[PDB]
Amino acid sequence: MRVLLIHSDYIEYEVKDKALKNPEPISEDMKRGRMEEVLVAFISVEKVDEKNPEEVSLKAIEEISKVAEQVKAENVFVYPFAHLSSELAKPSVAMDILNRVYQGLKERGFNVGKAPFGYYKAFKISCKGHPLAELSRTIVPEEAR
Amino acid sequence: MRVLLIHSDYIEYEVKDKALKNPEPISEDMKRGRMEEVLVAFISVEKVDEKNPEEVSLKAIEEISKVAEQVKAENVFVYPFAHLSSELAKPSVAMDILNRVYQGLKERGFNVGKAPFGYYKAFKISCKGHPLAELSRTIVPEE
Ligand SMILES: C[C@@H](O)[C@H](N)C(=O)N[C@H]1[C@@H](O)[C@H](n2cnc3c(N)ncnc32)O[C@@H]1CO
Ligand SMILES: C[C@@H](O)[C@H](N)C(=O)N[C@H]1[C@@H](O)[C@H](n2cnc3c(N)ncnc32)O[C@@H]1CO
Repeated sequence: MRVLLIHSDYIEYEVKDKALKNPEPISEDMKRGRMEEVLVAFISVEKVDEKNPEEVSLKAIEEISKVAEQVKAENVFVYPFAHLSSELAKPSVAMDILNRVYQGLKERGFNVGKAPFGYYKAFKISCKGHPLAELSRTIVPEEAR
Repeated sequence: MRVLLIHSDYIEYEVKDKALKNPEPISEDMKRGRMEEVLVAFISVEKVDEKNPEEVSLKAIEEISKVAEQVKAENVFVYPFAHLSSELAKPSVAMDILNRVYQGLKERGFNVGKAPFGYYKAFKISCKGHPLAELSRTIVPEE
């Protein structure tokens, strides 16, 4: 799994078209979404992650949470961003892992938002540009490294 | 080298303060910048790139140019983005490679912009969200 964390003044997205044959079911009101003063977590679930979804998800939850604490971000946004990596996990597994991370961040106490899975999405972001406002994290099963 | 390509309506940046002891010298006008209808190339020069700056630079220019062609963009913006990777190349080397890529793209005939090297920078971007609007590239020179 590759994660790109961006501490932002806001994140806004717009669904444009389906990117998969069967994307995550959503309502019309979800075709556009937005969150303020947020740590945006762009995530690409990799093939290697398929070896242990739970382990990877738990590690992602920990790493994202640690950065949110550091920058004092009360809001976190899980953004499916497949093309952050070249070797992708199959969609069904990617969705599963992203759901687990969302659930975990929620359980940690953060106000969590997310963008629909399986779509081509336009987005607008404004990175605060502070010391820890741009960070990347590589998370893989312990057996895979 | 790790490259994140974002086809965008615009890219705007604001230099905060230096993030290294000796950043690229800049004039007041270079502290801010904007480009529209542009393929933004966020680049992190990796330690592995130090082995062959010329090779990695040439491949990067080729890959970026190919994507620009695919998305039909004429504007390209080189954005130093160290945090796309964990194993960073030495700054002197990073700056040289970013400049080589910047110039290589200009040589292809593109309208190219670049943000200053060595600073903490705030930025705003708006991704088109069409197919190929978001692509990444891992360029590693074996020789
Ligand atoms: C396309 C671009 O604008 C948009 N932002 C997009 O990336 N869409 C992805 C994710 O929503 C999801 N998806 C599929 N596989 C994965 C994966 N391995 N990891 C994360 N997401 C995935 O399905 C879409 C196509 O890959
Ligand atoms: C900080 C963040 O907001 C800003 N956007 C930033 O990344 N600033 C980087 C690059 O401009 C440059 N830099 C240093 N090493 C590298 C490298 N290996 N590759 C690319 N750039 C580098 O030096 C600055 C501090 O690392």
